[PDB]
Amino acid sequence: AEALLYQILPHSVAEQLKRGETVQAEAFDSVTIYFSDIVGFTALSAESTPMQVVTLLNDLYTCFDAVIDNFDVYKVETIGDAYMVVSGLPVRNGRLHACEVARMALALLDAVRSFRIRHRPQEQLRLRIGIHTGPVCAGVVGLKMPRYCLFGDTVNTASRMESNGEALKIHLSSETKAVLEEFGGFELELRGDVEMKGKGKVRTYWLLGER
Amino acid sequence: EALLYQILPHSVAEQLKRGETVQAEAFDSVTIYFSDIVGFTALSAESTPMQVVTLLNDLYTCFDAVIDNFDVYKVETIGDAYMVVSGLPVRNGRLHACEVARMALALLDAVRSFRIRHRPQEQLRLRIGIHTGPVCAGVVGLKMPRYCLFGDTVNTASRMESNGEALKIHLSSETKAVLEEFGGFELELRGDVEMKGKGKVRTYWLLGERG
Ligand SMILES: Nc1nc2c(ncn2[C@@H]2O[C@H](COP(=O)(O)CP(=O)(O)OP(=O)(O)O)[C@@H](O)[C@H]2O)c(=O)[nH]1
Ligand SMILES: Nc1nc2c(ncn2[C@@H]2O[C@H](COP(=O)(O)CP(=O)(O)OP(=O)(O)O)[C@@H](O)[C@H]2O)c(=O)[nH]1
Ligand SMILES: [Mg+2]
Ligand SMILES: [Mg+2]
Repeated sequence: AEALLYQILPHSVAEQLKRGETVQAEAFDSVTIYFSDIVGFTALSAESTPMQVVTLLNDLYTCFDAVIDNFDVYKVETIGDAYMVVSGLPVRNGRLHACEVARMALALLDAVRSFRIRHRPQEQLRLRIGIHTGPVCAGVVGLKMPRYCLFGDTVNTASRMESNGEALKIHLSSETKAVLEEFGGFELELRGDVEMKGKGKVRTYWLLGER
Repeated sequence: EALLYQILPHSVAEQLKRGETVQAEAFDSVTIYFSDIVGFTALSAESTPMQVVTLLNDLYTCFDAVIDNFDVYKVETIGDAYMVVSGLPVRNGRLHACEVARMALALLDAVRSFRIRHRPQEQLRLRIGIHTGPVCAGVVGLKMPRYCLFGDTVNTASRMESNGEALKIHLSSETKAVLEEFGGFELELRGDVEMKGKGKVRTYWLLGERG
């Protein structure tokens, strides 16, 4: 009964609500947001019967949920093909959110390379990944069906970083690059250009891998 | 028991509960409605987390009671965005446009008396766009099934809202024809706007129905 009402909230919040306690809206000084989008999906889904695209979405969801569940991240929403995954949000963990998300991005890049579309087998699916780090305020909205929600400008900065990114590449801002470099062991390359979405003096980086 | 399939439409939920299986379908005509709050990023950026969480709860409670009066289906709700379609699960002729237009007018009426708890002397500004066209639908997801839509009319229904105006209902030229063959709706031409997809195209405003 209650186990099917708290199927969207994180496990910590689900246990908090189950035992009767109240969950307050909170502010977090640093969380890491990851935004992913499949490029060229409205053209591949424009030349398929209604069953092929449904099956492709089912297969992609089942493939991604088996990799997202390997880490400490929490998947906020999944509409269409876009994915939004946040780390550090429900229970704080210091500065490990950047490392967990940057490892999950490489894992998801490796998982896509073996994904097979069953109505065009000799073809690979392209992906776009953008990561950002910043403070957000989060809380539970809804009463008929509860849902964890986030507010802050870092969400839209992460979405914009994903939008400006390239296919099959991981696009980091300069706020998360500092954290990753301080942790050490990652490979980051300066993009060599400054984006023109909301500013003109912002430097962005490509993530290439980890040692 | 009731909350087993609370996300899916009543028809699809009953079909799954009975025991049968559902198939992806192609719909010849479906009407989509997209709305959002203009200026919400600058209003949640000067309020404490409890204020904005309670505001979101109030807004959801206000809108979900106006929606239930009409024959429509609420697809998704993220942040302040709202997506509502009609004609989708059970075809009902050309009645989707009329129901969606009536719902849009009722939602515009109901947001004039909405009260923000932490600023009583201010009202929220809505932005609404409506489109009609062929879309496909299917139930995707395992262990968490959900209805979803594929097509290009979703993109244009969203673009109509993105190019719209606050406290005004924007219509394409595809739904104006349906509403003028219905008769009884006051439509005023906006002009040859420059849509982000094609370019020079005629769109309209909706001002009210004469009863
Ligand atoms: N639930 C929603 N689905 C949408 C929306 N806009 C588009 N779509 C649908 O989801 C899919 C994504 O389309 P996008 O708007 O992201 C356009 P496209 O995929 O060409 O962009 P890129 O993949 O970034 O090149 C596509 O099938 C659309 O029909 C929206 O606002 N909400
Ligand atoms: N949970 C989510 N919240 C989002 C998402 N995208 C945006 N947002 C939140 O909603 C806020 C609204 O930003 P939008 O991009 O919708 C722009 P706004 O609504 O302020 O309208 P204009 O400024 O008139 O374009 C945004 O800054 C975030 O706090 C998303 O994918 N998921
Ligand atoms: Mg896409
Ligand atoms: Mg908004």
